[PDB]
Amino acid sequence: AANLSGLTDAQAKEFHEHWKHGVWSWVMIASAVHVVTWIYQPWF
Amino acid sequence: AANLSGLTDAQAKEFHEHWKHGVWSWVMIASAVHVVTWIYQPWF
Amino acid sequence: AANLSGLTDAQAKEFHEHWKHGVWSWVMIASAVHVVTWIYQPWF
Amino acid sequence: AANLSGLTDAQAKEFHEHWKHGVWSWVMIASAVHVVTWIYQPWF
Amino acid sequence: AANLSGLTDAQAKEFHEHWKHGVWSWVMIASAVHVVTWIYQPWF
Amino acid sequence: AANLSGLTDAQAKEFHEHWKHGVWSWVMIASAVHVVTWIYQPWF
Amino acid sequence: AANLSGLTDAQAKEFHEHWKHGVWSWVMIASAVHVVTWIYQPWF
Amino acid sequence: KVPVMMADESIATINHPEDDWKIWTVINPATWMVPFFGILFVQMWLIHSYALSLPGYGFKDSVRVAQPA
Amino acid sequence: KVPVMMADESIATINHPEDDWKIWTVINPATWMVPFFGILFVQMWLIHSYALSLPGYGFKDSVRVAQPA
Amino acid sequence: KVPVMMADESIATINHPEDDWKIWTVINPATWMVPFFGILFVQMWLIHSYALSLPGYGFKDSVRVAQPA
Amino acid sequence: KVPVMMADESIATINHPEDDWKIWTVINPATWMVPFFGILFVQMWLIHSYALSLPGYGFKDSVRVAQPA
Amino acid sequence: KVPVMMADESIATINHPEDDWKIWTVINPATWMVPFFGILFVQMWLIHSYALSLPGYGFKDSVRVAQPA
Amino acid sequence: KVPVMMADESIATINHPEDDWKIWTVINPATWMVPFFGILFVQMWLIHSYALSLPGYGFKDSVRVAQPA
Amino acid sequence: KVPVMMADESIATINHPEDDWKIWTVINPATWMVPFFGILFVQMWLIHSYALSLPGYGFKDSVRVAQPA
Ligand code: BCL
Ligand code: BCL
Ligand code: BCL
Ligand SMILES: COC(C)(C)CCC(=O)/C(C)=C/C=C/C(C)=C/C=C/C(C)=C/C=C/C=C(C)/C=C/C=C(C)/C=C/c1ccc(C)c(C)c1C
Ligand SMILES: COC(C)(C)CCC(=O)/C(C)=C/C=C/C(C)=C/C=C/C(C)=C/C=C/C=C(C)/C=C/C=C(C)/C=C/c1ccc(C)c(C)c1C
Ligand SMILES: COC(C)(C)CCC(=O)/C(C)=C/C=C/C(C)=C/C=C/C(C)=C/C=C/C=C(C)/C=C/C=C(C)/C=C/c1ccc(C)c(C)c1C
Ligand SMILES: COC(C)(C)CCC(=O)/C(C)=C/C=C/C(C)=C/C=C/C(C)=C/C=C/C=C(C)/C=C/C=C(C)/C=C/c1ccc(C)c(C)c1C
Ligand SMILES: COC(C)(C)CCC(=O)/C(C)=C/C=C/C(C)=C/C=C/C(C)=C/C=C/C=C(C)/C=C/C=C(C)/C=C/c1ccc(C)c(C)c1C
Ligand SMILES: COC(C)(C)CCC(=O)/C(C)=C/C=C/C(C)=C/C=C/C(C)=C/C=C/C=C(C)/C=C/C=C(C)/C=C/c1ccc(C)c(C)c1C
Ligand SMILES: COC(C)(C)CCC(=O)/C(C)=C/C=C/C(C)=C/C=C/C(C)=C/C=C/C=C(C)/C=C/C=C(C)/C=C/c1ccc(C)c(C)c1C
Ligand SMILES: COC(C)(C)CCC(=O)/C(C)=C/C=C/C(C)=C/C=C/C(C)=C/C=C/C=C(C)/C=C/C=C(C)\C=C\c1ccc(C)c(C)c1C
Ligand SMILES: COC(C)(C)CCC(=O)/C(C)=C/C=C/C(C)=C/C=C/C(C)=C/C=C/C=C(C)/C=C/C=C(C)\C=C\c1ccc(C)c(C)c1C
Ligand SMILES: COC(C)(C)CCC(=O)/C(C)=C/C=C/C(C)=C/C=C/C(C)=C/C=C/C=C(C)/C=C/C=C(C)\C=C\c1ccc(C)c(C)c1C
Repeated sequence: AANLSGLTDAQAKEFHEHWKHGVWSWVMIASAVHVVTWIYQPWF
Repeated sequence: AANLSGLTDAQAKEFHEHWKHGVWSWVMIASAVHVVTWIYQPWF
Repeated sequence: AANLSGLTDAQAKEFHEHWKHGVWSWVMIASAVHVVTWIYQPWF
Repeated sequence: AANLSGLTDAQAKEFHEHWKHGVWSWVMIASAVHVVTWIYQPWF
Repeated sequence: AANLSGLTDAQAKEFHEHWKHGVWSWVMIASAVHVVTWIYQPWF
Repeated sequence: AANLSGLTDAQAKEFHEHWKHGVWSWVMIASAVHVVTWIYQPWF
Repeated sequence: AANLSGLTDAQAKEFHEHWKHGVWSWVMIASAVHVVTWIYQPWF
Repeated sequence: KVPVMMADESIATINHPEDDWKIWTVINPATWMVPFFGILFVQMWLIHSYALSLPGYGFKDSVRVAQPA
Repeated sequence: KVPVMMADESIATINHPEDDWKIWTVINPATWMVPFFGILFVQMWLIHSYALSLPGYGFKDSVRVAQPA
Repeated sequence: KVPVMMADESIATINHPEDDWKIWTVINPATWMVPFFGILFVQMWLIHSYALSLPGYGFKDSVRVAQPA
Repeated sequence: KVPVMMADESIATINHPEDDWKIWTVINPATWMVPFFGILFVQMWLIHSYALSLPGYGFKDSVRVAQPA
Repeated sequence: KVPVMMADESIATINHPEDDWKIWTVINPATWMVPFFGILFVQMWLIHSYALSLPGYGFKDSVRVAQPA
Repeated sequence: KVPVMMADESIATINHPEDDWKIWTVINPATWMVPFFGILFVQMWLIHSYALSLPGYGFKDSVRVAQPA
Repeated sequence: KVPVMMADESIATINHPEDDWKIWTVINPATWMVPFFGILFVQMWLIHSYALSLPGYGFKDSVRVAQPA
């Protein structure tokens, strides 16, 4: 009903699918690099 | 009556519900992490 | 008469009421914290 | 004649009155504080 | 269907061709300079 | 012919007169202060 | 065909002429100053 | 609550904990609140620099302790 | 109050403590005042860096004192 | 999940892990999200400065080790 | 005053102390002047960092002097 | 490629290396990409500060070596 | 003056000291020139930090000299 | 020149030294290029800080040499 962003609910849900893809890709790659860094040196 | 933000009073109240949710979530998580940090080391 | 901010004089006065509230709240809380800090340590 | 700022000449002159007030207030208060600081310590 | 950027799908694909050109040029030049720097000094 | 800045050629020339005034005032005052600073200490 | 910048191809080419002038002037002056600096001190 | 305010004139009463939500009649959150989140991020970074500089916090003295890999 | 101002011409009288509220006829608070709050946040951070650097304030010398957990 | 929130009034239930996607009804990603990516870049730079300052990470002590060219 | 200016062409005379107010025909103060005030705030912070670093000014050497509480 | 994603619901498949170009349906490059180039410039400056601080790189120890003028 | 320029094609001649004023057909000074003045302010601050750091300039060694009050 | 590019599809050929000027069909120089000049100013300041820190350049060791006034 005239959302503040100017996006419809359908647009918002589709975008959120793409955003979740980006977030999870970033999280998984960061987790891999963290495991590798910890193997190299634990930092605690 | 043509609010400066361009939001109606109803829009403003609904948004404030969401904003209070965000604020309180942030406050509670920060409080938990503070309790844990203080247990680890009090800093005074 | 077509003010530069796009606000009417009535809007400007109402907003200034709210702004003065904010300013004075900030000033009074800062004054309290200053008194407490000075009691703890005067810094001159 | 369609000034670049979108202000008329009359608007510009009225604003400049207000701006000169601000500038001179700032200058005079700064001068007072400078005199006081110099009395305390000249810095040259 | 009224994309959020205001670009059509065809505009988006054409731009992406240009963007990939830029990205790959930057990557290849950086790779060359890295090889030269490593030859000069390996940094590990 | 619909210039990119939205200024006509006449507006552009008039503004450039004002801009040259500003530039030259700044240059001349800076030159004076530089001469005074060099007299005080040459810095090379 | 409704370029993304809002410039026509002719506007783009004319602007690029001006931009190339700016770029080359900057490059040539920088080269002169570099030659002078190297004469003064080579930095390698 | 209605706190006393330094040359308020009392046509508009404030009573604010209840009259929050009204800031959003001035601040449009579609244009702000990502900037405000950036402010919060800056605050986060600064308080972290400070806390990590305090003795015992963070990992400046604990890089190799135990359970290595 | 009406202070003397350096080449004012006196058609418009200023009298300002009363003629505040009039700044909001130039400054639209819907577009500003989150930026102004960001300025206030920067001021807050800078005065805090300064004060915390002063001897005795903050927690640089008090990390482990008493009542631990 | 529905967490308890400090003076919520319960006409609008939150339940948020499911009611994400709804932030994009306030935040237009065409105007944000490059700014948010800039925030992420700043975070990246700051965490890297910190980590590279920790002993053993990065290349401050390893510039010439072996396999040279 | 009319100062000599480096390749002015003299159709438009400047005479500026009188022809201030005319800058506001280019600079719209509703869009600027909060940014200009931010510039002034940055100037304020920088001159204060400098002055407080000078010996005797500020509170770096005076934290506990007298009249305590 | 289609990677597994943490509470995706599978009406829209991603397959992204092929479905790049689609970011430009959200990010208008006429308004961004000069800001993104500024981000890249900041990255360039930071990685250069770091690399130039590493021993042997840059010109901190080589200002006068040979072939002078 | 007409300087030689690296792959100019000569339909548009430049001759620029005369063809200044033409930059203002691209740069609208109502939207810029307060930002440009901010750039000039940053330049001013940086050159001042540098100059004040040079020996003899500024007030780092002259805080109490003579004619006190 | 046409360089090989990593998953280009060849409907649009690039040939770019000739097909510059085409960036200005995406980048509007009336809105950019003062920001780009600000980027260039930042680059200028950073390279100057670096160069002035190198031994022999600038005025850190030459404040009083000769020909004084
Ligand atoms: C180094 C020795 C002294 C010192 C010497 C000086 C000297 C010397 C001066 C100041 C001035 C100022 N000092 Mg100091 N000061 C010191 C320590 C402090 C401490 C502190 C935590 O210890 C504080 C809070 C301050 C605070 C301040 C500011 C109120 C003021 C600059 C404001 C300004 O220019 O706004 C610029 C205006 C703006 C950014 C826009 C408007 C913003 C708001 C509205 C400003 C409100 C207050 C202001 C005074 C109003 C001016 C009227 C105009 C109509 C806006 N000082 C040390 C101890 N201080 C300077 C000054 O200008 O005083 C006027 C000045 O000349
Ligand atoms: C290192 C030895 C000296 C020193 C050496 C120099 C030298 C050398 C120079 C200056 C110049 C300046 N110095 Mg210094 N200066 C020192 C210490 C100080 C101290 C201080 C707290 O001690 C202050 C307040 C200043 C202040 C200033 C500025 C007024 C001025 C730069 C303004 C400018 O470029 O605006 C740029 C313009 C803008 C950002 C836009 C307009 C902003 C407003 C309107 C400016 C108003 C004032 C200005 C003079 C007006 C110019 C006219 C134009 C029409 C705008 N100096 C030390 C002690 N100073 C420089 C200068 O340019 O003087 C003109 C200069 O050349
Ligand atoms: C380290 C040893 C030397 C040193 C070595 C060098 C070297 C090496 C170089 C410079 C260059 C520059 N030096 Mg230095 N320089 C030193 C000390 C100084 C001092 C000082 C206070 O002592 C000053 C004021 C300067 C000033 C300058 C600038 C004028 C110039 C960079 C401008 C630029 O790139 O704009 C970039 C353009 C913009 C940001 C946009 C336009 C802005 C305005 C219009 C620029 C006007 C002036 C400019 C020359 C015009 C170029 C033409 C184009 C059409 C815009 N140098 C020390 C002593 N200097 C560099 C240069 O590029 O010269 C051209 C360069 O190569
Ligand atoms: C600093 O450290 C110290 C100080 C030293 C130490 C302290 C320290 O470390 C701290 C405090 C750290 C704090 C960190 C925090 C809070 C991090 C928060 C991170 C978040 C929220 C990340 C979100 C990422 C989100 C991401 C990647 C999203 C990406 C989305 C993408 C690409 C979508 C594209 C797409 C692609 C195609 C198509 C067709 C479409 C439509 C889209 C949209
Ligand atoms: C620096 O330290 C030093 C200097 C070293 C030491 C000093 C120091 O430390 C200092 C001085 C610290 C000062 C700190 C201060 C003043 C902090 C102020 C904090 C505030 C005001 C936080 C507000 C948070 C607010 C929050 C999280 C709000 C979140 C809202 C959210 C997510 C809503 C989404 C949503 C979701 C879904 C839907 C559908 C909708 C519509 C919305 C809106
Ligand atoms: C850095 O330190 C050094 C360098 C180390 C040392 C030097 C140093 O320290 C210096 C120099 C310090 C200088 C400090 C200065 C000049 C400070 C100026 C402060 C000002 C002007 C504050 C204004 C605050 C104003 C405030 C809070 C206003 C708040 C308003 C609010 C919330 C209204 C909401 C609302 C709510 C509901 C509704 C319905 C509506 C409509 C509204 C509007
Ligand atoms: C950094 O230091 C170093 C680096 C360590 C040392 C070097 C250093 O120090 C240097 C170089 C310093 C250089 C300083 C310079 C150049 C300063 C220039 C200052 C200027 C131009 C100030 C202008 C102020 C202008 C002011 C206050 C104007 C205020 C106007 C106001 C409030 C109008 C409201 C209103 C009110 C009511 C109504 C109804 C209306 C309509 C209006 C408009
Ligand atoms: C900091 O270091 C530390 C902290 C010390 C150490 C840590 C450190 O290092 C770190 C963490 C680094 C992290 C780095 C990362 C994440 C880098 C990400 C880089 C990316 C995404 C680059 C994208 C480039 C993209 C590029 C060049 C694209 C260029 C496109 C161009 C020109 C198109 C024009 C055109 C031309 C003509 C025409 C006709 C058209 C239409 C167009 C569009
Ligand atoms: C940092 O230093 C190191 C790093 C330590 C050392 C290195 C260093 O130092 C370096 C590299 C320095 C480089 C410096 C450079 C490149 C400087 C470039 C300066 C320029 C381009 C200045 C232009 C000024 C232009 C000016 C003042 C123009 C003012 C115009 C004005 C007021 C018009 C008003 C008006 C008034 C009335 C009316 C009615 C109208 C219509 C108008 C428009
Ligand atoms: C930092 O250093 C370290 C970190 C210490 C060391 C590392 C370091 O150093 C590094 C990494 C440096 C990297 C540097 C790089 C990448 C530089 C890239 C530079 C570029 C792309 C410059 C472009 C300039 C472009 C220019 C001047 C263009 C000017 C155009 C102008 C005036 C047109 C006007 C006009 C005039 C009249 C009319 C009528 C019209 C229409 C126009 C348009
Ligand atoms: C917009 O949202 C964002 C910014 C985007 C983010 C979200 C956000 O804003 C959040 C989360 C906000 C949280 C806000 C809070 C927690 C706000 C808390 C406010 C409080 C606690 C105010 C207290 C005021 C007290 C007063 C005023 C006392 C006066 C006392 C005297 C004694 C007054 C004296 C006095 C009075 C009059 C006269 C005439 C005189 C002479 C005197 C002495
Ligand atoms: C928008 O997107 C961007 C920004 C552009 C980027 C993407 C982005 O946003 C991403 C990736 C986001 C990830 C978000 C996550 C991971 C969010 C996670 C949120 C969580 C975990 C919230 C938890 C809340 C817990 C509560 C609230 C507990 C309360 C407990 C008590 C005990 C409450 C007590 C209490 C309650 C009421 C009263 C009255 C009283 C007195 C008390 C004490
Ligand atoms: C827009 O353009 C700009 C920004 C303006 C500039 C240009 C730009 O963007 C450029 C140049 C971009 C280059 C991008 C690249 C190079 C992007 C590369 C992306 C990659 C490599 C993604 C990889 C993702 C991997 C995943 C997701 C793996 C998951 C694995 C598990 C095991 C997942 C586990 C899991 C899953 C589900 C559940 C439920 C659970 C429990 C688990 C554990």
